[PDB]
Amino acid sequence: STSLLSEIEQSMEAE
Amino acid sequence: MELGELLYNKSEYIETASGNKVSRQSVLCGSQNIVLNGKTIVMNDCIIRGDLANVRVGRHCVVKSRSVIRPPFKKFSKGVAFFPLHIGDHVFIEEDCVVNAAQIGSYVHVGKNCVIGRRCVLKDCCKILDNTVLPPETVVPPFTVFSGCPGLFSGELPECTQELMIDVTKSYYQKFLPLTQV
Amino acid sequence: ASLLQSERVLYLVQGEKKVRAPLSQLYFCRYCSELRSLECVSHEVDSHYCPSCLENMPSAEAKLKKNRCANCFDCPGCMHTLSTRATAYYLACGFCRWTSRDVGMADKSVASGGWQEPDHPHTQRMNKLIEYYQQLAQKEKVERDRKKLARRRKEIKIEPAQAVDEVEPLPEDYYTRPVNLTEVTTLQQRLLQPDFQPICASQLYPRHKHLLIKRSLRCRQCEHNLSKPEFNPTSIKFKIQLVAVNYIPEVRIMSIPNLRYMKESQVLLTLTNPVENLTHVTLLECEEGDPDDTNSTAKVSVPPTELVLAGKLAEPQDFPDDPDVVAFRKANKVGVFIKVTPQREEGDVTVCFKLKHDFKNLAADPGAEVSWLTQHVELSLGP
Amino acid sequence: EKTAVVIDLGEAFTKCGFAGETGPRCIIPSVIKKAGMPKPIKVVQYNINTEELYSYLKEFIHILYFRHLLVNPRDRRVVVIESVLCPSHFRETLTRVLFKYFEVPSVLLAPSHLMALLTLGINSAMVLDCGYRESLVLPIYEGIPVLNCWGALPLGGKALHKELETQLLEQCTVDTGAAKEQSLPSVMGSIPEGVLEDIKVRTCFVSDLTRGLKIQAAKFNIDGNTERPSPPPNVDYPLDGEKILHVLGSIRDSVVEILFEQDNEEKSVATLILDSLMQCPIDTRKQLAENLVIIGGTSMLPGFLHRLLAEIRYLVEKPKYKKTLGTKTFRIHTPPAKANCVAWLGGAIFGALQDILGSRSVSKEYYNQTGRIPDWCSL
Ligand SMILES: Nc1ncnc2c1ncn2[C@@H]1O[C@H](COP(=O)(O)OP(=O)(O)OP(=O)(O)O)[C@@H](O)[C@H]1O
Ligand SMILES: [Mg+2]
Ligand SMILES: [Zn+2]
Ligand SMILES: [Zn+2]
Ligand SMILES: [Zn+2]
Repeated sequence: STSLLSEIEQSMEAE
Repeated sequence: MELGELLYNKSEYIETASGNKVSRQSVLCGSQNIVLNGKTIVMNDCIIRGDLANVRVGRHCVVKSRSVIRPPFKKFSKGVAFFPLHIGDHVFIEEDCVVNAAQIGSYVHVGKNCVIGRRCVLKDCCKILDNTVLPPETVVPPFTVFSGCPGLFSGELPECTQELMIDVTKSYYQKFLPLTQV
Repeated sequence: ASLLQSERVLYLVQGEKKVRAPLSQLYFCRYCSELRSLECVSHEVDSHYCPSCLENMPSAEAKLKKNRCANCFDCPGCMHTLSTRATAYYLACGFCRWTSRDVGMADKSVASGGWQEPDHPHTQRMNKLIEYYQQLAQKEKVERDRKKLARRRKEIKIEPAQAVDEVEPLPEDYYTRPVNLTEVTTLQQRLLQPDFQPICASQLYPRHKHLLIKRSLRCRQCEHNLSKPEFNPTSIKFKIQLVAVNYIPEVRIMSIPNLRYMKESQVLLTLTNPVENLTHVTLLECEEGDPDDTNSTAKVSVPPTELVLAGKLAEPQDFPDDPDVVAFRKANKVGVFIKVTPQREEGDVTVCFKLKHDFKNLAADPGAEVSWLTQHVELSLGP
Repeated sequence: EKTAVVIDLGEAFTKCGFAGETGPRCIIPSVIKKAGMPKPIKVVQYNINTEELYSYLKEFIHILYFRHLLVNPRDRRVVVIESVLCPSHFRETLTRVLFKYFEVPSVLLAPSHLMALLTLGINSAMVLDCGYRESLVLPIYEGIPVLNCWGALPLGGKALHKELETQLLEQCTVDTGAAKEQSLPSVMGSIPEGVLEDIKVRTCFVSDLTRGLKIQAAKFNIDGNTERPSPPPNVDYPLDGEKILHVLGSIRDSVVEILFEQDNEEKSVATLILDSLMQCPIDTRKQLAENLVIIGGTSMLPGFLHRLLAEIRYLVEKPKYKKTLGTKTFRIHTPPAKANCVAWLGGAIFGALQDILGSRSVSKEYYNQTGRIPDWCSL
């Protein structure tokens, strides 16, 4: 599963 | 009555790959351990305490502001540890809520200003009216309202809760669009 | 359920009793095209299950155990499931800290089965009385059939109860003693134990958890089940589903403009079947349906519109633009404007109008599809 | 044959259960919680339009049949315990609800007093029912209720609650707790019925005969000098959390004296039995005097029976009753069930009599054919 930390890191990468 | 508009400023929210819209002001703890299945809304000042155990949350659920998701503590005979918390898909948690439930099923609606005792088990399609306290080890059966202080079974939900609730949560997500940056 | 105010939109249900209720609370019999209400339908008990431990109980066991769970106990101070705790076990409540030690029940070595209810003191005399009256009833019955036939053409004794010459007096302790309200019991918890209503809290022993039931609904006109829950109490699927929302197109209100003697409210007519047509031409006619609560008027200019649903175009979509009529059209969704005349009465703007649609009965069914149903809908604007 | 259910409707409480049982399975306030209204509505209301009563009874009986009794209504017979001289319209509305809607096989409209007699095993006694609305005395002699010698007074639980509310509002001393630790009389306009009922059942008690008479005399206090008995200590009843109503000691024993006060009319709870007895046939008196049965929730108050018997023996010596009922030995019965549900226990004993219960009860076929429920009024 994709942990919420990974999603936050990906969102930071997108910014 | 359709779900009214509820706009948010895009600056203080994070939209994720899976579609979770988690507020910046939300107090995420142990975020490596938290799991959101997508399309989730975590509002401001939400204290999700994933630093104690696995707090997994299903799709399209709504966690309104000032709500704390803290996994419960169970004292078993062999020792002590913290039970992981599981929440099913399409759960509508109103603001100022306190959740210590071991398991919350799908299609559940917790009323505003509610406290759920330690290790409670909420089965699918159950409602908790506002200003209600569920003491620990309280099991809410499906299709029942648990209201009062303490929460006692005081009614049954209509037949089409599985359909009405999945409509309501989807409408809430679809109407939670960001503010116009004019 | 309550997140969207279902009470705002009230469908009327035809029958002996005229009842307005939200669409979610109505059931749509398919054999009788008229939808049926919760008051009109007949309820039956399908199964018994303990709410605390979700264990299904057969009806014979429910009668034998007096509709009570074998294991769970309800706290007497507050109706909450008592929890067994080990030091060698005792019941303790979660909300209030009422322990089994308060009333004085000795700790049971076994976990669950040790705890039991006291026996009623007057059960023996009850059995003696019921046996005596049973044999007397037998004699009366035999006399009755003897008399009937005439028209057409050992023993058990009970000692009478002895009247007490002097009833026990009020103890002098009642005078000159403060009343500790913790010791005495409120009438609700006192009457929770009707067999021996204990005035003192220390003599209020706990009771087993009352069972709940699952309800099967049966249409009264035709004895056909509208809804049948499944065996497993935790299961969510239903064996038979004929809820109204699954068949009738649901009407909701989207826009709520001000009621200053002028407005134009937008309302959506969502379809639930794969394909259908809707035409809300009717506006209650004149004195049709008895719109008692109506306190406004809606034009409801209604060109019929075809709707569909999918679990996931010019002539279907773009040619019927309907700019003044059809506001927005999404999947299984169509918005329509109606010009309310608010503030006719003092307040609480309520508008009544008739919505017409087509239902596929599938009795055999082109004739079934050709049949048109009409439902009286009362919307209540905020005012 | 399936066991017949038993229902005893009352203003204060409804007792429900199954026949051939040691006691009622359910006993609840006779109210229905309609959505939107905070304080629930009384189910059993007299002198109201029949549609509203029909809806109320429908909802309440549905609650009884699908929340407390876990069984279908169609399968099992019904034994409805209704007091004698119950209002007619309420009775036919109740039977119409039972038949037209629930389609029960048959309902037996048994009288409460005769059923209460059945529990003891005797076949003759003077049954006094101290109900919520009113106290009612009826003599039964060999299974024949003597309606001619009935008696009734409005000294049930309702009058007692009203007297308690009046006395509390007069001598009100409540500590609001928000800068009002001192006495703050009548901070609330009216006390709810539940609080009055709890105060009455928990604190108040019936004093001895001599103490009660001294209290009644000292109420006038005509040329009296501290003739009242010393009262019990005050009790601080909590209201609403913070509020603390200091229920005075005097109220706790003076509120219930309205039942036993004569007031220049010779009408009280005790005098009611004597008035009914003096009207009875000459031969029936002794067997009715030696067999007294007391039922009803008000009779369960502590010290009520002792005061009642003492007042009976005291009023017997008065000149009105001295000639007739002077040399009589009154004796109270002690039925197996608590006085709340003695009538229900009688109905439950009658319910298991399967053979007669079919003939005595009114079949739904008969009701559909006629629509007229039997009653002791002229047909
Ligand atoms: N255990 C109890 N101890 C003392 N008082 C009680 C008790 N239970 C009920 N009461 C009081 O008795 C009265 C109710 O009496 P009861 O239950 O016999 O009446 P009912 O059947 O509801 O009414 P009615 O016979 O007039 O239709 C109320 O004042 C209630 O407060
Ligand atoms: Mg009574
Ligand atoms: Zn159980
Ligand atoms: Zn408790
Ligand atoms: Zn039908």
